[PDB]
Amino acid sequence: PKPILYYDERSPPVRSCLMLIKLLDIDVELRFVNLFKGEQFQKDFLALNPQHSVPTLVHGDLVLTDSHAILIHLAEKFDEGGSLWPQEHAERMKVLNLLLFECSFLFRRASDFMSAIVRQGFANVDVAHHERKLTEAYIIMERYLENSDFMAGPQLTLADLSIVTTLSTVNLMFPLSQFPRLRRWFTAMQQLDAYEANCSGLEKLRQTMESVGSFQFP
Amino acid sequence: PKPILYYDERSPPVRSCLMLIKLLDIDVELRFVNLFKGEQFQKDFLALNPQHSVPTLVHGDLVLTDSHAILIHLAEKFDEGGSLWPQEHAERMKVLNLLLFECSFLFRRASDFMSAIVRQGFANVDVAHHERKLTEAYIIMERYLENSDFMAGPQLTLADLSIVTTLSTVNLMFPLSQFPRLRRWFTAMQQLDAYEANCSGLEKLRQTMESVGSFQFPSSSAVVT
Repeated sequence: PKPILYYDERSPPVRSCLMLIKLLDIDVELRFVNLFKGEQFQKDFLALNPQHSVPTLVHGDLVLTDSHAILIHLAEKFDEGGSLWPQEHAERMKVLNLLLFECSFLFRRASDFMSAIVRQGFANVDVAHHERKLTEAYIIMERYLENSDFMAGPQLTLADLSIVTTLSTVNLMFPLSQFPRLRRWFTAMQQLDAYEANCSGLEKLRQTMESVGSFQFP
Repeated sequence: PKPILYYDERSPPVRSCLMLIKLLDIDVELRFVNLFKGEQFQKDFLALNPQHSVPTLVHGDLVLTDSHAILIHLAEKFDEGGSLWPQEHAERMKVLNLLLFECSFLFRRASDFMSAIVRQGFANVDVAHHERKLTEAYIIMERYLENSDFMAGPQLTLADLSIVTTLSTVNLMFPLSQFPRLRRWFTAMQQLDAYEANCSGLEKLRQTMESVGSFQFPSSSAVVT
């Protein structure tokens, strides 16, 4: 059976998988789960994924509930011998390391910020606090780009697909003008054919956040 | 060359790597970084790992800055063909899925809770809020263990090593009375010879948190075997 992707394109990790699917021409069945209507708490989805999160991939009997596992799985199954998920161990571990940075550092802080807006309202969020936390992530990625054109080396990898969607989401609020390597990389990422898979969900998140948060991004 | 592990044993992710090293009898050079004294912000360590986090592994030219990558790299180099990081693709993806659960959900919430204690003092923390968010992680792990004997399947894997350390950390505060599968699984993990590598740093984290947070964990919560 072809893979089934439960998704809401406002989620940046969803968009990372949509970019990989477009990049590799994967035939996938999309199933929309509206996160802002709480559809991730519907009994059948909770039974499928008790973490009530998207993306969720069902591929045969395999149920994956984290975008980084989905990216790796789809690359191994549909891009064997490719460069997005390098076959050499040291290069593959460097891509793994940056995928985990995205999960544990960049996305955690992006989620902390966006969730604060939803819960407290934009007017009541400590914006300076989150600006510092996310600017630190900008600084780290700027250092990661010192020796290489991409996040994990000289070529595009799953690490770039995972990072770019969250960064574009944080970039809604905090510009990249003070980070030259990072701004050039982000501009280069926007030139990919596959980057088109990010545009629609980013704009939907922009307008959903502005309405729910009762504000407007700069 | 031999792997270098920058560590603070109070970190649950550090203890996860310490358990794998003991389970596999890997010779590693331990280099201590005191998280509570702020040695992770020293110039030399920041240059090596700008995320200023432990565990950090240096193995030859490879520098890993996340425990889950470290567990996978060590399993592939010292448990080739083993069952901790299984060779069959579907089983391996299941282990990876649970490692990312630990990173994105259990550890995220456990760190939110401990961080608040350190920053505000226990008496100013909204403990009920964190009790809810961590009980939800308990429920999810209980669900995983209803369908399988270990976290990712019928055998011990890297997912159990990653999860048990943060679980033991959360369980300093929140009891497991209502979670029989989690209790049975935790009890089994504590019988493992490798679990000795978790014991010491758990206790030191208990002592440090009580001091910095100006409180005491309820002694009745922690599961002891």
